[PDB]
Amino acid sequence: NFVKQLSSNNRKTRVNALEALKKYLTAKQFKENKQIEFNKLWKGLYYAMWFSDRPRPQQRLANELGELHGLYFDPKDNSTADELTTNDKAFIKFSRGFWKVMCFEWFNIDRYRLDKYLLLIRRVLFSQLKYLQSRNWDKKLVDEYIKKVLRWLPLSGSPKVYTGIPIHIVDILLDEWERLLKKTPLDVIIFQDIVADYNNSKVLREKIKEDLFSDTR
RNA sequence: GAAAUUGUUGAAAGGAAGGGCAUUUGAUCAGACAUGGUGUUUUGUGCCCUCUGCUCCUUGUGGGUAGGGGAUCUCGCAU
Repeated sequence: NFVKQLSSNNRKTRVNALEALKKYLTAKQFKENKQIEFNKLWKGLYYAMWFSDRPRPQQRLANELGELHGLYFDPKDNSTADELTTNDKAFIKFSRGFWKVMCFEWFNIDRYRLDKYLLLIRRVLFSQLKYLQSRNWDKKLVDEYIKKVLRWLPLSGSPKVYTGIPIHIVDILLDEWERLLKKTPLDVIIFQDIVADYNNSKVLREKIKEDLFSDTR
């Protein structure tokens, strides 16, 4: 499968895998299928990133991995009041697979490789909320993304997902949102529900209360 | 080829010797092929300046290795 080359031990094969994936992913009609394939592809990309542990090259890989989201269904269509039919639903599957892979393989990350994955998730989050429609502003797209993201990372009611990822999201949300350059659907602040949801991780509640709600924005 | 034991040379000490605390005297043993470091001034070199090349991975804030031209040169070395 395609994941075999992405997880190969040879740099040439790994880079060729991403080069071919750049088109295999823009082959949307082929990729408009079950989410399991997207999950497997993101698992392979996880190993591909794991195989690089050099500061500058890992940033080079991370930026392209984040830009892969924009490459998926580039907003050249300019969907004037059109729903997620065959365009945004497929990208939602890729986003869900990314988060599933990241959550499942969180503890497997070693101490030194943790920064690589933090940078990768930061880049992916930057590409997200940048590509829903041509830009952030979209009612239905935001609602679907929120419902397909609120239930996985920031749920805070299921201990299956480690609270470290919510902590990083809290720490980077405002830092990355301002990178988009004044009004936005930022309904996204989820955090109030987490605070109101009693029995949730007290550490996460304290972190969101301190770092997030204390900002003037 | 060690003790118990025995004979010689030398030192010491003399109805006993043996051990502990502190020290003098006598004899005797160790006691750096350490010979540096710093900033300045001549001169010759290279991994130094410039031109022209080859070679390994992967790809990388690299490594290895050549042929022409000088003392802008203390970047290092030797004076």
